[PDB]
Amino acid sequence: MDLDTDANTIPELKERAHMLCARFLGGAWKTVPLEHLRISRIKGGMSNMLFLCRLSEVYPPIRNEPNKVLLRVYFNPETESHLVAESVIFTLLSERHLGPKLYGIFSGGRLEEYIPSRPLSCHEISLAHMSTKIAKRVAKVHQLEVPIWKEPDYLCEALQRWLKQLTGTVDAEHRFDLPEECGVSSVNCLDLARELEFLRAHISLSKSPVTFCHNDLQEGNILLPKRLVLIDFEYASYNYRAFDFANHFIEWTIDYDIDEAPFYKIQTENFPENDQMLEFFLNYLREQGNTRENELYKKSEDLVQETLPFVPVSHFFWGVWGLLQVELSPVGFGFADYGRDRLSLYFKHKQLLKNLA
Amino acid sequence: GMKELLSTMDLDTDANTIPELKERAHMLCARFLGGAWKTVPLEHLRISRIKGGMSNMLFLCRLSEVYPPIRNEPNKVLLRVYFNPETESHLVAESVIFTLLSERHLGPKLYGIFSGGRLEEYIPSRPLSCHEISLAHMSTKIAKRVAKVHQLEVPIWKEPDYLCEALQRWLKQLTGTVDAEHRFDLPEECGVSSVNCLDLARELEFLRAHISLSKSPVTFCHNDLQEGNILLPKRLVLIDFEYASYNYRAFDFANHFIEWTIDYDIDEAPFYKIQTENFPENDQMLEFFLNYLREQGNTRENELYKKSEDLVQETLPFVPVSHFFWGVWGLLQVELSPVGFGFADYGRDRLSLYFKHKQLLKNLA
Ligand SMILES: [Ca+2]
Ligand SMILES: [Ca+2]
Repeated sequence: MDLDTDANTIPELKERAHMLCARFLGGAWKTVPLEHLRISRIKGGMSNMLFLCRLSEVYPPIRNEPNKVLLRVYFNPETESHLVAESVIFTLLSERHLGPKLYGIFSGGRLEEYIPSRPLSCHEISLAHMSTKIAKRVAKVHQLEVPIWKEPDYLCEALQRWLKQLTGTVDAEHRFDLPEECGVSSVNCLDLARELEFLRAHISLSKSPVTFCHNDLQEGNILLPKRLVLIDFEYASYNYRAFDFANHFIEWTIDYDIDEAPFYKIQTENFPENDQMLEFFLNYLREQGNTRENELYKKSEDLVQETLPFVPVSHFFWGVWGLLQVELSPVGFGFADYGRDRLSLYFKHKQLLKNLA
Repeated sequence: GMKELLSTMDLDTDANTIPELKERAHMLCARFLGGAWKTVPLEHLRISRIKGGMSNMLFLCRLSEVYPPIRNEPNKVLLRVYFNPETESHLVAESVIFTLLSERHLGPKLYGIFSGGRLEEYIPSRPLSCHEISLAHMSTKIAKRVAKVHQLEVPIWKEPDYLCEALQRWLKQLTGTVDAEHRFDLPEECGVSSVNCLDLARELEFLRAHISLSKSPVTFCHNDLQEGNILLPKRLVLIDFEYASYNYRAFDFANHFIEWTIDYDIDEAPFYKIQTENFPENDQMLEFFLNYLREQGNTRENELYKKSEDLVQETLPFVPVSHFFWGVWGLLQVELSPVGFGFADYGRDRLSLYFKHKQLLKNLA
């Protein structure tokens, strides 16, 4: 397939979708003829391929089943803990009406309610009025009590398995070249392992309070329904709240609406200014309601320092992720270049993490 | 690991005297509950074995009055350990189911799910006895709770593939655990003197081919409606949806009715007693359905009796289905469970009951 391929014209894809919908939704989805099942590719983040499935007006729902559903397909290797956590999270958000209704979870994907809306652009999340809203939404996510592992082991656990799998997809003599401008011209899997050990040893020294985190607060997951809503908690877990902040601030510099390969553009100069990170925290702390008005500013200042160490953490995380997606994802995205760019940014800001020592 | 440690324990063991058990429990509570559970000295962490069904070992973990909750964490939690081989589809279904029951306050609050078990709110109560579920006033209440479970809309696989999918996996593992020439002897009075895993493989295909012919409406089912999972809180509640899934509603009924005949409160080995004579009479199954159908609210009062009759016929074919299911389950538990139960005898007994009533299933053809 490709960016403009008509999903409906791919029989094998249509059948798999027909099967998934029938099995998880029942009712009209079970007997609807293939020609009366419409499938449309929907635009979304590089982590997944989205397909809007819908029943023609000729075969409307016969009960409480929806007439259209969103099929999300991912390419991240699944683990026991991940399957359990994701199921708990998705069901809880669904049950509390904090996200689209969940319809089903399967190996490598899920079916959920389709919400008419539009995501924010990279530029929009830098706008004061939007950033303010995001801050308040994030404050709420961080207050959620979710029945899953409470220690911030997610980052390292995920990376360790991803690196392990990566190490098994390339020859030992293989090396990934990086733009010298970062300080390191190339790295192999053994180096990545050593860097991961450094990351693990230092983030554990962080005093950033641990909370339930989204972990992928890029613009693509911040929607305006047709009031902002955060969705797709695919990477969600308990984690240092600083990671969610640092990761989000970094997203201000990564634009995904690029039509030319590698299909993304990084403008480090767009990273929020200190004052901008501070305004964000003022809104976040104010929303959580545990900080007196006369203490908000200094608490926000502290939050900024707490966040910086995780800037390189975010870069390493998605850097290794990007490199692994190369051999696993069918998404039309420059994963090879993306992983190398994020990794170079990791080395560029590695000292911010080292400072925790 | 945890399984190896539990196999060294018995019914007369004081959980508090097993340090490794306290350490594992301490880690789990710390990791899923946080707060005081993170720093409570082991001496102030109390653990008591709680009586439960043969599918799991239960331990009530509690913080002494010296180290009370510092936040919103509970002062006590129930640790449940299971010994069923896990699968991707099961890990997901169970997580969705437990989270959904918790969120809707239809069961004990969920605190966490790990490999081979989970942590959930402890409910002061007592379970029903085998004899009690045969009582009219109790049977009526159970019927009403089941009607509600069957009305639940759960975001998991809607087709009734659970029974065969689980059995296929269990049978496969059992096959890999026993000698190729190994045969399980069965009481001759059932019509079959013995079987090996190859035969069971054939039986499963037979079962699969016939149940798919049933017109029994498919609904979310508990699948293990034995007295041990029917509690009276200190109003009956149904808990432990460990085996829950969409399934022919008839399986839930048939399996429950069969439970009237199996008593687990037996002090001598194999630690259970079966009295087929205690199986509900036709009119008793009818009364159960009268209540169940009335509770669902989709049946006119003047059609209850007749619809109930249809439910009895719909249910009978699943009697041998339940027997086969738990029979194979029983045989596999022999090698996986540390629980003090005669699984070998249990598997053989249920299996013989399968062959004894196999015709009821064949009839669907
Ligand atoms: Ca971005
Ligand atoms: Ca029983």
